[PDB]
Amino acid sequence: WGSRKIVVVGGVAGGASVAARLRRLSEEDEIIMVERGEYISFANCGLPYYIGGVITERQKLLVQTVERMSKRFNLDIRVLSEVVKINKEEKTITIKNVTTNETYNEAYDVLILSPGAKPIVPSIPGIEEAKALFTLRNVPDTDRIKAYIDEKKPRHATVIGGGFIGVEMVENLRERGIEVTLVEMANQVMPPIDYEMAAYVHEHMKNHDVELVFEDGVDALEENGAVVRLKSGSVIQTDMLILAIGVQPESSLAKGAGLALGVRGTIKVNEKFQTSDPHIYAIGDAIEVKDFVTETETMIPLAWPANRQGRMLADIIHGHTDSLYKGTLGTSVAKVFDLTVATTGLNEKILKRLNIPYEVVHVQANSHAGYYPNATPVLIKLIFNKDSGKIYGAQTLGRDGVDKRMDVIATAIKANLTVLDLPDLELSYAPPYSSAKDPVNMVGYAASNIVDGFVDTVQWHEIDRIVENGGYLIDVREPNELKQGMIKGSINIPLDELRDRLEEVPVDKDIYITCQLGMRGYVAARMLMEKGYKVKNVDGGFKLYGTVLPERIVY
Amino acid sequence: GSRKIVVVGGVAGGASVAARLRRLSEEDEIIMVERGEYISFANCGLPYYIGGVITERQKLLVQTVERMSKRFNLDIRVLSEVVKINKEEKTITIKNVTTNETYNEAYDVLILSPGAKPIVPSIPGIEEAKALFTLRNVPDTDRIKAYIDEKKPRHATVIGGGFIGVEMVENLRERGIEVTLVEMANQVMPPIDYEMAAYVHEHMKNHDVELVFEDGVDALEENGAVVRLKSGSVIQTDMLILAIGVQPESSLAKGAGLALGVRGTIKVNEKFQTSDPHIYAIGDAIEVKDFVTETETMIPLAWPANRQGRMLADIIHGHTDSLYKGTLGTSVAKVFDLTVATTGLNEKILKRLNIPYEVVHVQANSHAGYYPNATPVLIKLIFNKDSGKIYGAQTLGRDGVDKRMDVIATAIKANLTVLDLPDLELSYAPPYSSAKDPVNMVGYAASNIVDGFVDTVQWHEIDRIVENGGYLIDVREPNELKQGMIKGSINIPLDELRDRLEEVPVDKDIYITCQLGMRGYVAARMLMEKGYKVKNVDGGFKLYGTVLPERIVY
Ligand SMILES: Cc1cc2nc3c(=O)[nH]c(=O)nc-3n(C[C@H](O)[C@H](O)[C@H](O)COP(=O)(O)OP(=O)(O)OC[C@H]3O[C@@H](n4cnc5c(N)ncnc54)[C@H](O)[C@@H]3O)c2cc1C
Ligand SMILES: Cc1cc2nc3c(=O)[nH]c(=O)nc-3n(C[C@H](O)[C@H](O)[C@H](O)COP(=O)(O)OP(=O)(O)OC[C@H]3O[C@@H](n4cnc5c(N)ncnc54)[C@H](O)[C@@H]3O)c2cc1C
Ligand SMILES: CC(C)(COP(=O)(O)OP(=O)(O)OC[C@H]1O[C@@H](n2cnc3c(N)ncnc32)[C@H](O)[C@@H]1OP(=O)(O)O)[C@@H](O)C(=O)NCCC(=O)NCCS
Ligand SMILES: CC(C)(COP(=O)(O)OP(=O)(O)OC[C@H]1O[C@@H](n2cnc3c(N)ncnc32)[C@H](O)[C@@H]1OP(=O)(O)O)[C@@H](O)C(=O)NCCC(=O)NCCS
Ligand SMILES: Nc1ncnc2c1ncn2[C@@H]1O[C@H](COP(=O)(O)OP(=O)(O)O)[C@@H](O)[C@H]1O
Repeated sequence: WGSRKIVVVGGVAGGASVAARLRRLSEEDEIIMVERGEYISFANCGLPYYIGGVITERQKLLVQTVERMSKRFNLDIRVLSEVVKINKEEKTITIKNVTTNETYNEAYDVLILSPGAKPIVPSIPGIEEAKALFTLRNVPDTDRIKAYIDEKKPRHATVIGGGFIGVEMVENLRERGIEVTLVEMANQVMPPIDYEMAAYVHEHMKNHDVELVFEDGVDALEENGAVVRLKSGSVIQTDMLILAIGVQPESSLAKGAGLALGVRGTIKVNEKFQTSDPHIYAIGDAIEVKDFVTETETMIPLAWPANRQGRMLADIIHGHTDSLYKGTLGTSVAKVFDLTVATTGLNEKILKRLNIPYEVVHVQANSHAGYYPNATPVLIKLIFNKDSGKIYGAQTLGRDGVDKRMDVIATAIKANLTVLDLPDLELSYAPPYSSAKDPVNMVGYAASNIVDGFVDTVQWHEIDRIVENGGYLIDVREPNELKQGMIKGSINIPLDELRDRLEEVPVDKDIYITCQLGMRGYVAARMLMEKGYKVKNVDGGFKLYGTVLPERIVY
Repeated sequence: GSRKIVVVGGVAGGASVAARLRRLSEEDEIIMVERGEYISFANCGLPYYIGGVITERQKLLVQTVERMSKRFNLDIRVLSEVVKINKEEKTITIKNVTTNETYNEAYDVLILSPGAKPIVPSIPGIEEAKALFTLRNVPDTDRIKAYIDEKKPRHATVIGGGFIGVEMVENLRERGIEVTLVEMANQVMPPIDYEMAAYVHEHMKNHDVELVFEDGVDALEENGAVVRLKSGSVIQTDMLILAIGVQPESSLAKGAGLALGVRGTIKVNEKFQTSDPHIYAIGDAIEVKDFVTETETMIPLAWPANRQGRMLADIIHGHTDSLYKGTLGTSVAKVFDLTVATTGLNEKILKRLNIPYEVVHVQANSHAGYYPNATPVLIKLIFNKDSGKIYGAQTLGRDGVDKRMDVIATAIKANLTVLDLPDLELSYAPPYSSAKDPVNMVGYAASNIVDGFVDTVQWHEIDRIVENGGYLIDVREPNELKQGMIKGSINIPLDELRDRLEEVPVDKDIYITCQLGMRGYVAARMLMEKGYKVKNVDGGFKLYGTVLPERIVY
């Protein structure tokens, strides 16, 4: 191969990963990495934890130092340097040294854009006057927020936006002993998960004394940001504000060079990360990707994709194209106090938006064998095609073993496995780690029973209307479990008595079954179907129902 | 229509097949026959009950006879031993364990899940060894715990260092009992390789276990209290645990003239049918094909037994038959503060089969190192250099090990290659992983070998190479030289190496080591691009020093 001059814009997830592999592929290339901030390869993801005091050493946030990385990979690394213009027909970029104010042109053979995404700053009246309002992207942002806490001693904080980052900021502020109110315009935290799953998360957040405000936004900031006026008319008195309402692609360099843009102003790229200009590539948060599951054009700002893209791009530049980017699955995970919450693929809200017919199952299973100490429930929601078994997505929550289960399912999806394959994943079993049938196997069996037609089901959001319309709902729990509550219109026939009490089951009504988790309701469903009854099981049983619709519980 | 299905064995395979059969058909008469007092007990929990970790004896009983028989309308017969299959009459002979009285029971379909039994060696004086125990069932467990309570043993000898022997070592140790493990092989845990075992040994020694390798018991003297070893060494002991493996419980099948397989297993086809069309068999008792090479073997594990039972129920009364694609052999054990996991084949088996392979050892953190309490996860991946076919993997460390093994075991069953592992999009936030997971990382390392970006040598090769003209460069920072080096090493720190190229001889084969292998790989890339013939020492000094600590040079 012939040596070229390769210029990388942005020195973090995408830029650093491509630069390092590029060097490993060639000792002769000139490789220049231009970064407007002071630091390269900092741990963006660690920022909230440094604020919370969980990460105690600021220096641990520096994954690579400029000195170390330039020497190791013979990189010309230029921090405090802003690319202000791309000149594509000239094949140069214009760079401003932020320290010295000198500007100059840098010629390139290949230009790689990884400039990321910037926080969305809303036009709220009084936002300019808001003294203690912060966004979180970089190290200076982090220093500033931490300095304010340490020096001004806020007693209450308001977080605007309940995405994965707003939520992590909620936790870390609580960790500092700051009282927290979270304001969300949606009816749930964490857009990636569905409403009934968020119901569990809300419970855990409120149990750690977080005030949750839903279906409300900031209408105005008054008193220099000390008074937050909500759209509804309610008021929050606060000592500081964290804005976490999402991100927008840093595509202004592309727009300025007349490069094609994708959805939501992302930089548009082809299969090889090439922009509309043959010599300019782009990766990371700023680019348009296809989602793995539907191959729909989207924007998914995550670290694994940025790193994977940068890594693959280096190979592609060197003509190693046997493997091209397959799209982004959207596997994500967050710590929420004592809970782990994970997601992959698509949720119900997106699939409805795309007019894609699906089914769901919710299966709660222990992190490991119940007979071994400290087992804890893991809840898996699996979304799939009733006909093909194609997995559209999954969501998981629980105190332990959640990341493991998400990773296996995410692995299965990318390997083009269907729900019918999940029960056949031979996973690691010993008492401290799993059960002879893992939670993943278990959710696979439940989904397979729907695919195979062994069970017909209704959802938590369907059951009440079904009962109003004349559905006969049999609760198969033991009588003592009913003290936890019940679904309105339930008639109690304990599962273990059911086979003896069939005469009590009407053959002139459509039968619906619930238990606590769905498992015993399924067994009852199987029995009744084999006896020639038309029957459906309430997916997730009462435990799920009561979490998402607590106000409808009958005692 | 209706069938009479008789299930022999009421635990993992037997209870699994029985419950699904009922869910499929309300019409069938299902009889489950078990020689012991309990069904569905937690066999796997037994060592932790002995260790006082599982405090409730009652937790060891997963479902009672009465509750399960009611729930699934099962005729469940405990303390009933099937003594004979009468395959011409389609009957079995059952003996009441309490009274020795027998009766016959006809079947339409017969399902054998009788499990496996401990291997008892012929040791002189074993019949006099009052404190010698094997571990299989609840009564065994009660006897062991009773012995400990009544005699307060100061010291215990575990014979056999497999997954079960090691668990017993742990649980006895944590009771304050001194433990000596006696092993015929040069390592504990046959499923893992020697250099990976080195990590387990060190950890066990750190928990004050005495490890005895390449040895065996020649004699038990003074009623088992004196252990005479083949080496000449003598162990004084207060109790012995024999854990030298299990053999299939295939006597019923053998007695009925059914085909047998390797190690006396019950031979079955892809649908678990024996050589008799109305007799099926699942669990530890059966021959399976290993998933990776489709070689006939025996892998006595609970996931397979549970899976086989559900599948067999479907074959009989479910929809489209799924066929068993064999056992991968995914396993995991707790070893004090360590998790040790394996899947597929190890080097010892691959070498025995003369299958060409490469290996990589990649140590990476359980999660991002900038977040608190990250701990190393060592992954060994074994693969084909040409195809990238995964032959097997082993992993160990304090946390995040079960997760990495499960991902890899998923990939293998999904027929992914090492080249696909880097593209697995896993869950990343600081507490859970890194932007490139350990699994991605081991994938990248293996892919570089497959694609020819690096050539490597092993811990067991480097000394000989150095003896025979190899030029070995240690590219660690000088500070990292604290625990020593490989003999003949010349230190040129990676970050200085590009500037000190003149110091690298151009007419010699160059070998590179770092601490974990990553920086040696970077050095190797650099030198290859500069025209040198170079190989990286896989696993670096940390692996080498762990497996060959007596060869470490200061
Ligand atoms: C608080 C926080 C927590 C997060 N947590 C997680 C998590 O747990 N898991 C996860 O997967 N993802 C997480 N992310 C997202 C993750 O950080 C991003 O997906 C990833 O960093 C994107 O990589 P990138 O290279 O596109 O952009 P970045 O990493 O943002 O790097 C882009 C760089 O380019 C520079 N730049 C931009 N324009 C110019 C210019 N004109 N000239 C010079 N330089 C320029 C910027 O200064 C920036 O440093 C988190 C993000 C934040 C903000
Ligand atoms: C101490 C211990 C720990 C273990 N830990 C693990 C672990 O952590 N992970 C793992 O994957 N595996 C583990 N195993 C192995 C696991 O228990 C087996 O793989 C699994 O139980 C096999 O299921 P099976 O149905 O074939 O046999 P079993 O579960 O053993 O059931 C066989 C039953 O059949 C009965 N039987 C036999 N013959 C007759 C007859 N003629 N008439 C009536 N009944 C009969 C036996 O009494 C026995 O109860 C462990 C085993 C032991 C002993
Ligand atoms: C660290 C960073 C610069 C990447 O640089 P890198 O040199 O690729 O470092 P990595 O640790 O990713 O190294 C992986 C390489 O080492 C190899 N490797 C790792 N361990 C190995 C071992 N034990 N033996 C041999 N090779 C090993 C891999 O095969 C891979 O090589 P390849 O890419 O040539 O195939 C970049 O990921 C970064 O800046 N990260 C922090 C920023 C970020 O991700 N932010 C988002 C929010 S957290
Ligand atoms: C437990 C045992 C009796 C099997 O009985 P089982 O009724 O199959 O119990 P499981 O929990 O395995 O099965 C759960 C069933 O409910 C379904 N299910 C579970 N949760 C559900 C939910 N929330 N909603 C709907 N269905 C659910 C599963 O799909 C499965 O049904 P299917 O097989 O018809 O698809 C048996 O495996 C056993 O004896 N185990 C312990 C012994 C052992 O494994 N020993 C080895 C050493 S530990
Ligand atoms: N005579 C013997 N003395 C000591 N150890 C032995 C002897 N025979 C076999 N072993 C060892 O016992 C271990 C048994 O491992 P494994 O097959 O897992 O048994 P189990 O399933 O009972 O744990 C192996 O490591 C094997 O090398």
